[PDB]
Amino acid sequence: TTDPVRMYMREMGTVELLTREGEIDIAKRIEDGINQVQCSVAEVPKQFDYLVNSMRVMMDRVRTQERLIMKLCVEQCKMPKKNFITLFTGNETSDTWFNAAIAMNKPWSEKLHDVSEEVHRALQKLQQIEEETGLTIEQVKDINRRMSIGEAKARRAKKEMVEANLRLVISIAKKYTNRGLQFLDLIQEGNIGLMKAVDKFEYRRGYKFSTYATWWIRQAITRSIADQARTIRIPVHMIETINKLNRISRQMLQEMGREPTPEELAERMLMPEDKIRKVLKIAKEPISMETPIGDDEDSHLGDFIEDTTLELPLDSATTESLRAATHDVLAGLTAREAKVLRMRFGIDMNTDYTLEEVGKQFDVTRERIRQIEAKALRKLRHPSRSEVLRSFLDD
Amino acid sequence: FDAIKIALASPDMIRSWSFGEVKKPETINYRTFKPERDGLFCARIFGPVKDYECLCGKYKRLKHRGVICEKCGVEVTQTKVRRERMGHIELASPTAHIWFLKSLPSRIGLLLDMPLRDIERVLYFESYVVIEGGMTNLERQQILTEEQYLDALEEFGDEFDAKMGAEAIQALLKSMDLEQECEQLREELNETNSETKRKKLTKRIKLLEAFVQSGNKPEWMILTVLPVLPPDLRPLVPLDGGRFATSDLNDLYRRVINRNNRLKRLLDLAAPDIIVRNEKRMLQEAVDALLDNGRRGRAITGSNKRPLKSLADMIKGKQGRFRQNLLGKRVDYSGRSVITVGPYLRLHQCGLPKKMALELFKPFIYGKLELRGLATTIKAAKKMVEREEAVVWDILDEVIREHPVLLNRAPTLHRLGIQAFEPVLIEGKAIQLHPLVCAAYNADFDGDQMAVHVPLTLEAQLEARALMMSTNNILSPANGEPIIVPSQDVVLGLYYMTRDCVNAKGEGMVLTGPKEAERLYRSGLASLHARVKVRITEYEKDANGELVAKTSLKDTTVGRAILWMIVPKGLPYSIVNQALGKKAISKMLNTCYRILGLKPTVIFADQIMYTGFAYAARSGASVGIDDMVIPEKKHEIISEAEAEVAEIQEQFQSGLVTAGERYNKVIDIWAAANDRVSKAMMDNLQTETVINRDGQEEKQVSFNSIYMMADSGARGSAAQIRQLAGMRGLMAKPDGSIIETPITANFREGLNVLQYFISTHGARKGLADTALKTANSGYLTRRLVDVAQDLVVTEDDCGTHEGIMMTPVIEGGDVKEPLRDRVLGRVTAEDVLKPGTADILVPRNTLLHEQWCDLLEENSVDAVKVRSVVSCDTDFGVCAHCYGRDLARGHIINKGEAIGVIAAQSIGEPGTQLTMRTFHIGSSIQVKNKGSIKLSNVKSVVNSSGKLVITSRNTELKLIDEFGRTKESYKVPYGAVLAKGDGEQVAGGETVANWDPHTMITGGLPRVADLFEARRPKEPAILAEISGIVSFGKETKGKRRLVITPVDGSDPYEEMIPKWRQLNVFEGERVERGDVISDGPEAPHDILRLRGVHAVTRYIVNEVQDVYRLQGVKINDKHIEVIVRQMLRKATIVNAGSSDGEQVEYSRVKIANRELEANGKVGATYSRDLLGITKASLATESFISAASFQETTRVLTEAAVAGKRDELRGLKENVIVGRLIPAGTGYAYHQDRMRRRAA
Amino acid sequence: HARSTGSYSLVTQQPLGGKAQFGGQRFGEMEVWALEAYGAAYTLQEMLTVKSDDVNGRTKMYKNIVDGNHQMEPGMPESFNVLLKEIRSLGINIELEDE
DNA sequence: GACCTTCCCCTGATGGGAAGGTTTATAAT
DNA sequence: AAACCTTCCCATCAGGGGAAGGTC
Ligand SMILES: [Mg+2]
Ligand SMILES: [Zn+2]
Ligand SMILES: [Zn+2]
Repeated sequence: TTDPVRMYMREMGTVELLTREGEIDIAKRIEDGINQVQCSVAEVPKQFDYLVNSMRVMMDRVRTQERLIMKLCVEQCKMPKKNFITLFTGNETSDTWFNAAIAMNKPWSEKLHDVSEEVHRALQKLQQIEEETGLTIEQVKDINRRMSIGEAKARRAKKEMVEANLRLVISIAKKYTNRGLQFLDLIQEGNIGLMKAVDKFEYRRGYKFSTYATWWIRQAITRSIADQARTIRIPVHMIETINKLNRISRQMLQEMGREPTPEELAERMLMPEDKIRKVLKIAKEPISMETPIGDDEDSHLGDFIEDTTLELPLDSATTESLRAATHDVLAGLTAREAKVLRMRFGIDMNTDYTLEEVGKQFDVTRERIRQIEAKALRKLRHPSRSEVLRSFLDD
Repeated sequence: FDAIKIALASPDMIRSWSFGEVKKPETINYRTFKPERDGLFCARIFGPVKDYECLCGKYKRLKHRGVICEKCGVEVTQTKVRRERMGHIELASPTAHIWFLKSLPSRIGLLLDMPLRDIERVLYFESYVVIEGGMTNLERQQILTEEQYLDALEEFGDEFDAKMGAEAIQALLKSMDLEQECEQLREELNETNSETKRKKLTKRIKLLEAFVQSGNKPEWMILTVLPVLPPDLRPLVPLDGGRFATSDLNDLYRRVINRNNRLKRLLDLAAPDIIVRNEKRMLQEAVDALLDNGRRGRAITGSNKRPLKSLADMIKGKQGRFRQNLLGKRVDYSGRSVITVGPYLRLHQCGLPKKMALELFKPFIYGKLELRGLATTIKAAKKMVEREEAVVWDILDEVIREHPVLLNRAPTLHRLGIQAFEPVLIEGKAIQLHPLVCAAYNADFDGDQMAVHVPLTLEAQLEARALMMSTNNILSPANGEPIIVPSQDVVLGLYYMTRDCVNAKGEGMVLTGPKEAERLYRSGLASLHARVKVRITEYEKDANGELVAKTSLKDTTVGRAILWMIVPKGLPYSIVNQALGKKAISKMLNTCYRILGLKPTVIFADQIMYTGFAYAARSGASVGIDDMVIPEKKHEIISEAEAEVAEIQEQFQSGLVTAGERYNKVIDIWAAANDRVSKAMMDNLQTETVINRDGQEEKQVSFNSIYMMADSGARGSAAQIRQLAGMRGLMAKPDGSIIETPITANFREGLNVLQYFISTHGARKGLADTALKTANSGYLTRRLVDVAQDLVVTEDDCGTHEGIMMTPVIEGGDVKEPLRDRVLGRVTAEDVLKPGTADILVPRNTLLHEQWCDLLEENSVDAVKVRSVVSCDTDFGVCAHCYGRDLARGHIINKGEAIGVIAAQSIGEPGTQLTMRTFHIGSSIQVKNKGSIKLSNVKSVVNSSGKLVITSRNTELKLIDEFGRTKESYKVPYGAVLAKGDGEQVAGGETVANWDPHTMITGGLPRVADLFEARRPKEPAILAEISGIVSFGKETKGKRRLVITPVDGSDPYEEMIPKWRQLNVFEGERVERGDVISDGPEAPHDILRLRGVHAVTRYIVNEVQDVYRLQGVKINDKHIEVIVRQMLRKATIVNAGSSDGEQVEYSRVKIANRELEANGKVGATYSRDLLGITKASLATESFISAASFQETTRVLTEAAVAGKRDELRGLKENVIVGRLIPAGTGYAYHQDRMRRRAA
Repeated sequence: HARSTGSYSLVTQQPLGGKAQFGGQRFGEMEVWALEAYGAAYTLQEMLTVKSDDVNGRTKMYKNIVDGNHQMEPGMPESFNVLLKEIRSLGINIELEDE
């Protein structure tokens, strides 16, 4: 075989199933890791995660000063790494370890004096934490180390947990296969819900993990279908409404004999009737432009589609002729009227202007302009000046 | 622009095109239908849906264009920009490009000289791979599985990196140092022999150095960023009514986006491996299905078992882009309709319906109406032509006047499938076609349809008058014979006129002139067939080109005198004194053209038609049931043969004869009886009419209607008559090919059920063969045009005496085609001398028109060395001289005329008249014609009998007649019986050849396809490599051994042959190179290598001409020669010359080697390489041209890694971009334009 | 049936084959070869540039025709730009040089 | 002349609602 | 499929004001 679905179906066989002791003891390992974390918090998961991240932030703050002082005293001053670790281990609070390293009197010992100025203030940042967190710079590190160990325990146990029950995900996903969504998409969206179930399962309730994992995976597959199946995405609740309508119209088949009257579904369903026709008009799916056409020939639906945005040249020629005709006509009037018409309208100009807009730079404001236009249009209303343009209006 | 280039796409260059990143696989809203943010149709990434309008609607006009509204991030511009704006998707994990992996020459495969299978294994996340090992137990590249890698990390935590998946392949391509690796393979090719060391090395080095030349980087094989196609290229446009219509590209992109997003989510979500590896494989699958679907798994569209069409499928194939769109398009200003006869037309005009004329010439009519003040503006003229006002009709007459239109028959086999005519407005909806042109189109009035095209530009109107005009094309380009010739009723009327019968009214009387003959017939006094003799004045221009009229009285008929009035002035009236059927109405037309010229001949043919139609009309020329006269002897003949078979029946029932013996016996006797019956009815028909001469009986050629139709050539031939009035032979099955129970009945008596059922057997194979052949002939002619296009006449003269020796095809007893026909129209390679040596009949090189042909024909000459296209000193084209002359016009071929396309057409048009299968049926020599025995290349000796015997295998038997020409050619095997010898005088058939019996394709159209493809025969004959006595081998080990024995110097050559193959060569005899040690069918490669270019270019033409000679097809050898030239355009160097086993174009090897040989430097020796038409077409400088014709994916991939460049330098690539093709008028324009360029 | 100027296909600008009398006649590779056999460069170019593709050329030629001027300003066939976009939609980079 | 009540336009104030997200425990591979 | 809950966006309603109308 070649397809990757086979590379997955036969790969998951290497991980053995777990029941029933396996469930409980791997869950106990998970809880033991998280319980290692719980004691480390001493010195709903939503706030718990912020607490964890705050400890991590404190350790990052300390490590920043660590690496800064290290780059300053090793890269910028050439002191050996051992001479830094030996003198820095134990205090990590005061400046007592810097003056001693100066008194060492090795060649690098002089460059410490210059970085002493730059390290003193970095140390004040590091020391202040003690007055905030009520701990020494070493206890922070130790607590973080132990809690990271707890995380590692939880991680190994949870990966094993999901790997063991992977098969149930396929067992659930094979039921839904044909909904415009490929198979591996279904099994993966189900694995996501399987993980979400693992992280939110109490092994102490005594129930079998199968049920909870089943619920979560079923939800994670159905909702995922609603999300990613149709090319035009539809609100999640609308897919539920469509499925309900289809279920009712399916059940009423043997009742009405052939099919139900549309007004009935509004009765059987909770919704008034005027929305049902919209819900049915919405469900139309796109047709591939490669769909074969009549005579079962090579012609396809992507061929018979014209372009209607384009304007036929028969009309563009008329547009140009009207351009020229109005150009010759406006020149027949006066210069004042010509400018007024080419201003109120966008003729031969950047943009159209309003009444006060035109009156602004014409030295006589609104009403004057209103009197010119109505006059010029009157002067052009007359035949023997409107024939060539009158040929353009046909209704 | 002036060129096109193709290269790899770097990730940064990919982002360069993109104007935004696609994040969500959404298209439109589902209630507003607007383009969602970051969706495939996003107006922020690509552009607004509406022209000069913003999505939010805040910015609405041309007032402000360049601005990005802070509301929705849209810039108000032209909506058409959604056609040009690309996008990009940021792939979470690297993904390999399918083309660079699945293509036959896997790029990544032999780029790291890794195998394809192992790369595929690594990509599926089924194993690891090492990269940059340095000082490690393992190499820099290797494979290991899960357990192996498990305990491998503890060995060396650092300095040892082994990845898995696409990231691993990419990193292997990145840290790879191409120069370092390359700098080794060179030496690996030099020292070590054993071509296995030279199989892929000599190609891998090429790949490396070309990769470095292009400048692109190998890491780009793995796509970091995925480019997207503009939305208007894959529209979701609403299909009305209601339902939407999308592109499968959209579904593929949606899948890709979904999977990349899920991968990102899982990455942030911190999921274990198995899940993410499955997701990586899903993403790779989606990408590969989006690029080239079907190579792996053929993902399917929802709601269908139909696969969704991917990107690569929108380019390759007859359907798709290249063939279906760029090389051919639906065209405006065109129409279609049913054609019908109007004979009243001239040869240059055709009847065009007024309804079609109004629609086609609409813009011209609008403009003309607006010009003359008849319409205020364009809309008014539109409404006028819409209203069918009378005034417009005159206007139509004004605009159609002298405006040629192109008429096209649905199938276009050759260029004559399209010809221009002068429109003649007619009522009705039927198109009127000129009869004389029907032969060119191959179109009947049985319902065939034709299309029309209106030339727009002035240049096109001139090209439709000087080039494609109906009158400017009369004689075919494939052969000099005119394609415009009276077909059925014309020749029938003329044959009725020129016919003569004794005792006709007024026979023997005399008339003042032809006018009186007409006045005598039309008055009812004299008939039209009388043997009257009248006075006629014939014109002959002589002795200085000065016309001199000649007056005299001749032996003629009234009808021939009437027909003489149409003949132009310059003809001799000996052309009009005979039966005057079709076969020489043709020759009359040809002589009129090649004497008086084009202008007289056009009106001559028009008058021939005008008169023949009316005369055949007033002649009656009907057909009745009594016109088919069966022979009264037929009964007795049939009964005799029928009884004859009973003896054979008794013979087999006993065992005296076998089943096959008796079957052949019966079939032979029945065939002979059929001969007898047909002969009886023919003798009762041809001399049927007998009447009284001056009062006493005499028998003459008959006036029988059907027989007149047979004799004139207007319609059905003698084979039709034999079945019309006699037993219609015996039928043939699909195979078995002949049945013992013949058809006793003739069509007139009527068939009985059994015989009709037997006939349907042969009827089916006939009908079926035509239908499926239609499909394959197109393929053949298409390959032919593909291998020939860019070849154009580019030079005046090449200056080479090489040419080819033209000798008549004297096969067996007589000649199949004289030398005049194989030499006429071409140019001599060297001065032909009179048969008396050292003289001059023709100068060094000159075009041999009909006059030199006649001069040669008078003098005893069957030897003329003719310059040919195959051997020509021209580069990238052919010069007018060596090609020779040909056209509708009979002068030397012009310059810039694209001859390759017309040659492909000349070979493809007759391809539809061929057949799919042959199924042939059918010993001292007897010389026929009186002459002199002339032996050729024979060693002989005298023996006991005293006469002469042949000691050589090859021995030709020529005949030097009393004139000196050679009309006999016979081959005699080893040990013959020679009665005269070389240079003797034979009687009227003295037998000089005697020996013993023993001592001991399809073919057709498929055959033609095989010859042009240089396909190896089934059981090839092998050829000797050098002169010398042959030598045998060790023993039969597998096949056998054969040792070459050169005589003088280097004599190490050898070969191995199977003992199952019989041998023919002599053992202790000298045998030159290119000799048949083994009987069999020869291969083009072997002939070329062991005989030379001219020998093989003659073999190809002589063999491919036999299948066309079998069927009544005649084409000048010139087109086949140009095709053969295009085949052998490649060659391989031997000595590497001054600069770099390689294969290159012959012209380039010359431009590089001969110019340096002039420079006094070392010469480079090449070896002609013979390729088929499709294979020779596979190799072309232009990559666009190659990617258009075939194998788009592979060609484009290879040209991409090569970074190759295309300046288009040619025909197909020019039509692809819509430019003037470099030929004809395009040649005249390109010459001036290119002269000023690059200089 | 006959047609001077009708509608055009969306993705590739070519006159539609329908519907159905107003479809533009098909000019296949064989007809292009027929135009190539004769030396007819302007006929072929206007056949595959002004009459089918070249969204600008159609309008230009129509206006010129209605003005009594019979001259073509040929542009780039739209199908070729579509092909360039499609090829560029891969890891392939195809461009055009100076002018 | 003021006073009491009346008749129409901007800030936003919001109940309304569509689109979106998280749970669901028998066991269920 | 249901079940109760949060973010965002409507297109409309209580509230204010700037004056406006009508009269013992
Ligand atoms: Mg027909
Ligand atoms: Zn906006
Ligand atoms: Zn030449």
